[PDB]
Amino acid sequence: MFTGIITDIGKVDRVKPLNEGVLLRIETAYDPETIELGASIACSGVCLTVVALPEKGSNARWFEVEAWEEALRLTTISSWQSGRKINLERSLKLGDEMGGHLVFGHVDGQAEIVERKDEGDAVRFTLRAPEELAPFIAQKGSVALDGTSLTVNGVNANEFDVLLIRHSLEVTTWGERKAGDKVNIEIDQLARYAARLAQYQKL
Amino acid sequence: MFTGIITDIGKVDRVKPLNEGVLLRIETAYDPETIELGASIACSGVCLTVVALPEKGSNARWFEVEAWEEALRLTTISSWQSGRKINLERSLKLGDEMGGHLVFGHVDGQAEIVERKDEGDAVRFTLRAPEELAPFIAQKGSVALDGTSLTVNGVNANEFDVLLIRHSLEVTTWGERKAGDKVNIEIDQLARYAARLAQY
Amino acid sequence: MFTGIITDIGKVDRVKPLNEGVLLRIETAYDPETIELGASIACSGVCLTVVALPEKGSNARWFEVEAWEEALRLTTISSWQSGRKINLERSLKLGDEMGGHLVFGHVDGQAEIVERKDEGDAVRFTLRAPEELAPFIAQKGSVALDGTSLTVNGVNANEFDVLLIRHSLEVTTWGERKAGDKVNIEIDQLARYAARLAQYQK
Ligand SMILES: Cc1cc2nc3c(=O)[nH]c(=O)nc-3n(C[C@H](O)[C@H](O)[C@H](O)CO)c2cc1C
Repeated sequence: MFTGIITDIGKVDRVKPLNEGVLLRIETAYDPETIELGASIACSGVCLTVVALPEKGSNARWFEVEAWEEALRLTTISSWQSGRKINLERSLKLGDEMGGHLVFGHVDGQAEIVERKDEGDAVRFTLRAPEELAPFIAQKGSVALDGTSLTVNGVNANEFDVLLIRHSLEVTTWGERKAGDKVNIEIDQLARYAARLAQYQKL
Repeated sequence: MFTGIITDIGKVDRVKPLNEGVLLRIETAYDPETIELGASIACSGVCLTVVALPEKGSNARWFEVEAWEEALRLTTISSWQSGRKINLERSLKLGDEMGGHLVFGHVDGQAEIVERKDEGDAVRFTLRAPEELAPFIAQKGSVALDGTSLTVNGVNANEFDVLLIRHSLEVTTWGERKAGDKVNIEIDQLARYAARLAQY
Repeated sequence: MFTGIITDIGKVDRVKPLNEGVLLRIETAYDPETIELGASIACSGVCLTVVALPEKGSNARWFEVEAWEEALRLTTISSWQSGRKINLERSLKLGDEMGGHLVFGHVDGQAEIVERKDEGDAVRFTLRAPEELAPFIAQKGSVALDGTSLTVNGVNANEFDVLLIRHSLEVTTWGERKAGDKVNIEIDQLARYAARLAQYQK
């Protein structure tokens, strides 16, 4: 489980294609001693498993994950090249504060940024979700974009607004995010329980 | 996310103006040592991000958050001045229970208290919410008013009642809350997903 | 509490009737020196208290738990016989990593397996859920079945699908599980929250 609070910005060192997927090495600020093989780290909102870590005793700070078929088709990862900075988040450990909402790291699809507007030291992004995701995005509800849990500030059909506070613009990749950029989108899982109940009551 | 149960009354120390925003220093009973930079704290129902804490070796207990367009546009933070007592609540920890009402800190706007009647050891508050929020106010449904999970009692269009017990009046800012005041309103997160799903 | 990642398959050594409950002795691969008295162990999704251990200097490697009327009514324990293999998990201490989802070990009812279709090294399980639980079993949501953390891949009426990977079948009792079997179900926090708010409509 995650919460959508980014704790580090990582850089992609290597991109190596494999069967069904790709292999990624990500330079990080995390201490690799605190990471075990087969742990989950959300990379730009995508739950990925650690497969390789630095030789123990080493000081180098990176980890390796594999992306697969479902990941490459749905997510932004297929466009990821060396030098790309991404949002990172470690899994919630028992007792950790759940700052945003319940983010699972399972990306539904991709949303395009159509407008970027400055709001002083804050920035307001406007995005188009794919039609199939629109019903699950509500005003003053939650969403997970690039692994960042955000408040939906206004919605018109499949288009919606988010405001990115100054702190987040500093500690996340959203500072370099510009109009025309495609981000990973994870709708609030709490919405699927609203759909389920309604669909169950229609039978 | 939060449970909507207030665990301290903070006090606004300073309001320093920013570029389309304001910096807030909030005096609290919380131990700063237990607050991580970037943490979320529900300040009177508004979920804000901690950006600064006191220096090491300082014997003060405060935190700093920044409020921007949406927070100022919609919440009571627009009127916040030094000396103002506010409700505080920490984020919910993984392993704790989500008993009855989840508060996410996404406030829709301001409700206005229009009447304050005493009822024994308790006080009944009659409130009036913005037009758009009337359909969400369903009798006996939960709502977050100044970050306090309260059951909506009697309801007349956009008018509704909440009942606050003696203990609630002592540990929250509701005890000092008088007729005419503005409170933050957060509608149930699950209810808003339902109505959005309904408009299809 | 627990995560739904099963660390051992245990075998029920013997079933002893108590005055209003049952005493169970469970054989385990867990190191006897690590199991304290009064500890919590999730037995096929049911959080039970360790009540008895072997004597001082004993070689035996078992522990004992006691199940009560609440568990015997709700859980699969009432049918557990000697030699039954059950899923085991140790309790999480504060600060522990969590590779599944939050599991309290408090089951809500029993789910009935209705299908077992192979998908190569993965196996798809279709299950029938109680009426009270069915409206709060959502697609892509989390669930605990026999104490194992699983994701609901498809939901239709009172029947839902979960997928089990080759490793999960090798290390949990799902490798022996088949059509007709009753399993222990605990819905996750969000499902419980939605359920808490639906039952509140009275
Ligand atoms: C985890 C989280 C942190 C937030 N932090 C801030 C913040 O630091 N400043 C701010 O103006 N708004 C913030 N918001 C949005 C704010 O709560 C919202 O605009 C108001 O509650 C009005 O709905 C945050 C929202 C979430 C979900």
